Amino acid sequence: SMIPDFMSFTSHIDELYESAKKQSGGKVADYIPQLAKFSPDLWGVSVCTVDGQRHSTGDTKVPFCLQSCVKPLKYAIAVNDLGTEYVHRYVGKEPSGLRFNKLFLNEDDKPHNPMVNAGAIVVTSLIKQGVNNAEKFDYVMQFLNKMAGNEYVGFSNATFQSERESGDRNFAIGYYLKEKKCFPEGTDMVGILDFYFQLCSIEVTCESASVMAATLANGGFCPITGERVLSPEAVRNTLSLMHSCGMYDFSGQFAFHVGLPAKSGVAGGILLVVPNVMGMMCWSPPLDKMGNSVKGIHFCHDLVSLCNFHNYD
Amino acid sequence: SMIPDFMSFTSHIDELYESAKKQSGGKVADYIPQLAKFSPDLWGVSVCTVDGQRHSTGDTKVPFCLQSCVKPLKYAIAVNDLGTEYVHRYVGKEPSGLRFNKLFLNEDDKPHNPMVNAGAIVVTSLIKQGVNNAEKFDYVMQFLNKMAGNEYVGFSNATFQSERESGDRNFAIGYYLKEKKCFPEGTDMVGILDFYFQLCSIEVTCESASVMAATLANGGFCPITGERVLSPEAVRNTLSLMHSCGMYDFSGQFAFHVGLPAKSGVAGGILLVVPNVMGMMCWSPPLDKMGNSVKGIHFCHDLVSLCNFHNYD
Amino acid sequence: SMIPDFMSFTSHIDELYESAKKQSGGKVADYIPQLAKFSPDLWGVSVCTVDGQRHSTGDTKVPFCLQSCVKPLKYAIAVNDLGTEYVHRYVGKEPSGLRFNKLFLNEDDKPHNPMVNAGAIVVTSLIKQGVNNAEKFDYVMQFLNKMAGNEYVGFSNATFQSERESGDRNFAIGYYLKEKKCFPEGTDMVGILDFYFQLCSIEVTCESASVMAATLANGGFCPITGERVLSPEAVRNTLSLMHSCGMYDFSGQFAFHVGLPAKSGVAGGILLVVPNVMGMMCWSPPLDKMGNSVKGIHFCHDLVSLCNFHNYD
Amino acid sequence: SMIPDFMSFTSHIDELYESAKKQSGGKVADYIPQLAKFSPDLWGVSVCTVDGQRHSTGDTKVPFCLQSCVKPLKYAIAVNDLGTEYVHRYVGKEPSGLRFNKLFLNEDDKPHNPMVNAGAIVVTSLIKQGVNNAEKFDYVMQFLNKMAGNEYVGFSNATFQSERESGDRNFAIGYYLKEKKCFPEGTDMVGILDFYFQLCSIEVTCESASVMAATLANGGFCPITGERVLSPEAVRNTLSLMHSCGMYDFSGQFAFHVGLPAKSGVAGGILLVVPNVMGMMCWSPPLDKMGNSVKGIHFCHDLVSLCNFHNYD
Repeated sequence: SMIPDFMSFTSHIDELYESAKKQSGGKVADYIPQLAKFSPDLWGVSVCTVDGQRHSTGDTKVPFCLQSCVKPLKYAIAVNDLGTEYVHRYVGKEPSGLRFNKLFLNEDDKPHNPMVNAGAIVVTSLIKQGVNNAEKFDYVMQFLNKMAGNEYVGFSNATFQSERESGDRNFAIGYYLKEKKCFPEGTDMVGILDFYFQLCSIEVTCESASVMAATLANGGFCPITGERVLSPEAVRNTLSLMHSCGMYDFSGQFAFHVGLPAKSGVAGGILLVVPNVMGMMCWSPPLDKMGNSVKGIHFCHDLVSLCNFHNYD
Repeated sequence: SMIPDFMSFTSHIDELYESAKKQSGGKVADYIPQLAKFSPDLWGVSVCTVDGQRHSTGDTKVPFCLQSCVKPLKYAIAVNDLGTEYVHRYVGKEPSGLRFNKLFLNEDDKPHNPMVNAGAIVVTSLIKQGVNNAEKFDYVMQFLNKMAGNEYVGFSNATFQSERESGDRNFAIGYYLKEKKCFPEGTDMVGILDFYFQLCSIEVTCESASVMAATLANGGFCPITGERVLSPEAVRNTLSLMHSCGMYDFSGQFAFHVGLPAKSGVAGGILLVVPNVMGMMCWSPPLDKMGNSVKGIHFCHDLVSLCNFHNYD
Repeated sequence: SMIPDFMSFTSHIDELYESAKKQSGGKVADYIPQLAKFSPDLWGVSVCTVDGQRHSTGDTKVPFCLQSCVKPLKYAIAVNDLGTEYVHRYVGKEPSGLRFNKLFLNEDDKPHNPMVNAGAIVVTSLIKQGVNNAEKFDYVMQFLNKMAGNEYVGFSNATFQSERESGDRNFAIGYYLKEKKCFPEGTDMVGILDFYFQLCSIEVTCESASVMAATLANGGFCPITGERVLSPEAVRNTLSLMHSCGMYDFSGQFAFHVGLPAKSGVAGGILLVVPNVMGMMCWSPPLDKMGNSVKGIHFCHDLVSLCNFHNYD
Repeated sequence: SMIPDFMSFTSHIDELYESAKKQSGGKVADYIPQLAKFSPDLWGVSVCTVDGQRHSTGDTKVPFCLQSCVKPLKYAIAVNDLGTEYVHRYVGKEPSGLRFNKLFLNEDDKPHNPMVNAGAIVVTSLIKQGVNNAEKFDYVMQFLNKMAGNEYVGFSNATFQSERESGDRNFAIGYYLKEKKCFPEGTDMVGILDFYFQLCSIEVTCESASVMAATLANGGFCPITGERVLSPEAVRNTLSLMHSCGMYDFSGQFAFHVGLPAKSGVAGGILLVVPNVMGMMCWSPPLDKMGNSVKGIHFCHDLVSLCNFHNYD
């Protein structure tokens, strides 16, 4: 209970929101039309406490693609169904670059961690093995529905189509992983890439995503349904890797000044988690050099300076 | 209050201690005689809660050198006296290797972080500038006394003499930093290295060190004196960097499975901090390939599995 | 005229051949059946002087695939038809690893040199642009025929089929180059990879290949037909890059002790050139850790110690 | 005899000299006053054939420090007295960066090659072991006198004093090599650095240096005295490593377009060798980004385009 009075806190969220609104820097991702379309002025913040209390300000009901934000979510699912040991048999846990700047794999021929494309691609191949992509996709959709307490969870076919058609780097990664036997026996690599592109194209709203974050903040229990969605083990692992590998190269600076588990996405979203307190989703298309939403980064630094949510405060 | 009953908890510390005692692997550091001397069977664990409650088991009153364990301590001192902004003008905050495996500096010509020699060396040059080494040394000694609530804090002249005489790598680092203008204007580099070697040679006991850790766990207040020793800012920064850069290359695996701020030393010590709960010091000379005490690493993994102290539990 | 008496020299080639024959180390490449099939005892050496004088010893009429040996040949063709400036607009000239160990591209997003797969793949895309692969292939075949003075130049469909079906790393490279716009406008990357696999599957004999080498040693004139096949510019460039990037990581040790332009291949072949004197082809399936024929490497070191052919002798 | 008529050739050297004279780019090295002093307009070229025929144009009698130009010379001396095998027990032969950009040592803890500071420093420690620096210095001076056929060979005490006083990077290298046991048993590292600084401070003129180059071009025989100065083995090794590691990072581009053994120096000198034809020394203080004399680089590219001296022409 670091939030004795929700109303007053809500009032502070609005002030912070308003302050970050003045930050107009950054560039909206434009490698595909579906991302370039977005207005640089879209800005929204949704909060969902461990209690189930809600608060939204700004453009919180405009759908956008999770993109990389889906990474910790599918990682959580894999750990939930397969266990920590099995999953990390295929992907690493190291947050460092190590001496592996832009390398698809580490010295042991394993993706560095679940938060980079190579890792997410490997994780994607571990979920619900043995069924067609249609079934795998439905499986994860149901899962995301539970995390969001049945709130908005859609799909962008146009993003999926464009992401796949222009994802040369991901295909390069897919073939290299095949070279090094990084997938489980009998994996259809190209088929896995399709599933990966689809997952990146799943849509949410600031409001529904915040519930997803709140579930991770509530030990794996959806705050608005009470249902156990993810195992404690899955949640703890996800938060650890989000804390260390979730904000691209800004992770170091982010962990030092913000000290919270988070995962950004090229659509401008930032899934934020305040363990045992609340889940949050900040969204604003304009990204900085590192690929993180400018307004989002600003907002997070401000949230911690004001409410002292840093893990080591 | 995650420790409702101190006595019962104490009983669990003994069981864990006993279990790690069976782990006889590792090699006692032997690059200098002062470290080689130590018996591989020395093993002790001291606990000091935020309350001021104490508990020790094993060889908790045998002096040993902090060595790298002193790094977060002098970093805390620098931040306390100079502030976050000034200090990081000279040293980085990145926990990753990045693509800088064994490099003395990063692309901006700054040590990666305060937890590696190059960084500690730079930090050492920022403390109490303008006075002779004798005065700087006394200054830090008084400081460590306050952190330990006036408990055991000694000095090993033999270690200092040997460390300096055989520290070629540190001298190489010292000259490279001089090359790149990494020190404050007018710094006597060789004189700074002496101070650095001296600090690494400061002695403590598991019992006194645990109080130091408890001070960091108590927001900067010594649990057994009530005195404010370090600013909140200094404590938070220290814990962040300990969490990410304190266990050498094992940091990644350590953060994932243990999730606690810690700093190891070549003497076999591991300064452990459980934020808002307790401070700890585990000591056992035999080190693993990574340079961390074998019994210590084992003990830490066990402590978290049993008492659920992981930051994301 | 460093070979006043061809007969006596021929006698020395036989002694060297015989001496290398005792070197039974190495492993026959076995990533595909077409390479694993080969007997580790196959060993042949063919010489073709700038005069047109010939000499063969051992298994000099057994067909084998050029594999990487074709790299300097297609590079020569590209330079011959397009010129030095145009070609190096797409591929580098640096022989070093630089700090790019196993990276597909350098900092300027260009393959390091024509002698590594990424470079050969790019070079392949520059030759005879605008026609179907059938026409490109015939074009290069005619070219290789001229270099060999119409001697044996075949094709292994089985090798081509296997190389393509198991070439995941090359496909990874193909997609990454597409990512970075490394190909000429309108290139069909997958179609280029097919052409690349085909070229690697071209067959020769020690005898025909030696004529090809002799052509490079004769300023671009086929020693046994007198026809100008390659421009002087093309020949000089090819020899420079062969000297520095032709023997995989052994290039450094090879340039120092042998000092001759050469290109090895996974089939066990080593295209050797002694500028203004002769061309040679050594073949022996067993490769060393670096991927070079064991008997071949031995033979080359011996040839230089005996006849003083080192470029700086 | 690629120079049938020396007079006409001499006439071409003047035209090339004149053409490079128009190249006013570059920056005169200024890390120490002794180098900053030099006028950016100083420009001279001296030629000394294997015959003993001479030709100079420009500022060919103005003393300047060999600096890095002395590297292949002391390497030659070491090989001459100790043999190839012994010397490379301490230093590598690899020309590549490998993945060792700015690293003092390679994976085997050996300097990459004799042409970089770490290597030159190691080589310096192998020459005339067991005598004081005064004796070592005299020993090398006599040696350089023989290479220059007793022509100008001086010493800059001011450069030596400044180089040593500001050579922090070299001291960093010196301590790191000591860390890794890179020197022969019982080496006085600091004493070796003094000797190294002294050697870099040896002075020559374009005219005397060209004779030194001619000696290397004449298989180790001083063209103007007939005396055997260096063993054939020493000369061949020196030329190989000059060809691949003598022009700093420009080596790759230099080997491709110029194809001649060369070694540059921060004073603006470029020791050039045309095997079996002539030795040359180009000097012009203004250096390019890579650290090579601008006029010198231009002149070399021109010399090869006109007279076809490229090793593979």
